This record gives sequence, C-alpha cells and structure tokens, in this order.
Amino acid sequence: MNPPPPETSNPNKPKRQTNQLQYLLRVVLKTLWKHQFAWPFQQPVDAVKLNLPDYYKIIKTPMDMGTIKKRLENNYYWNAQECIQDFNTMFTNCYIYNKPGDDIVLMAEALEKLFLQKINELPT
Ligand SMILES: CCN(CC)S(=O)(=O)c1ccc(O)c(NC(=O)c2[nH]c(C)c(C(C)=O)c2C)c1
Repeated sequence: MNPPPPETSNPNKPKRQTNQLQYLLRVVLKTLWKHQFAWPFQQPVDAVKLNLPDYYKIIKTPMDMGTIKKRLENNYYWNAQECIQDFNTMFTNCYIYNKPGDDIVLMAEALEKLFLQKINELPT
C-alpha cells in the first residue's frame, strides 16, 4: 500500500525567512502549480487508488509538489538547495518509473523546462 507522505515539518530544525525561499514559493512553485500539466505532481502518487503495486518498490525516495509546497509554507527548508533538490527528485522519479513517450514523462519534461526558466531568475 502507500507509505506515509514525506515529512512536511521538522520541530527540531530552526527556521528562517529568505528572499530565495520566498521566491521559490511565490514565483517558482506557484507558476508550476498553475501549469495545465501540474496535476499528476500536486500530491503523492496514490499507488493503491491507481493500482500501481510496484511504484513504491521502485521509487524509494518519493517527492511531489504538494509536499514541496507544504515544506515551503512550513519553513521546513533552511537552504534553498534543499528545495531545488526535492524538485530534482520529483522529476527524476518520473524518469525512473516511466518510459520514453509516456504522457507523464512528456508532462514532467514541460514542467522541468518551466522550472529551469523560473529558477534562472532566482534572486541573489
Ligand atoms: C484526477 C485526480 N487525481 C489527481 C488529483 S488522481 O485520481 O490521483 C489520479 C488519477 C489518474 C492518474 O493517472 C494519476 N496519476 C498521477 O497522479 C501520477 N503522478 C505521477 C508522478 C505518476 C507516475 C507513475 O509517475 C502517476 C501515475 C492521478
């Protein structure tokens, strides 16, 4: 069945507000969230509902934009690179589990390109 979703808070970790973190939420995440192809990435893969019994056998480091959004809202991330890493993991999982030309792969590609375009303008 499904694992618990990734942690979206850490009570043991100090919190900070930064221009980069705020940009990641309000510009980067927000723009990807609203793309027509965002929906498969807005929540963890529900392998039970979707009947994908091997998904969590193959994908041991799941990640999704719903988790990333909550992490940003919760100040889970101290370093902006942590957030960027989570995006990378999310896209990479898609390329691990699926095949060239699958709908989901084409959707990930479009989102990843948009991600690159938005991160390009990450503030210093
Ligand atoms: C419409 C309502 N849903 C979304 C809110 S849904 O019912 O959960 C729903 C219905 C049908 C679906 O095909 C999905 N698919 C996915 O989400 C999804 N995402 C990723 C990253 C993958 C893989 C395998 O990489 C898959 C299969 C989700």
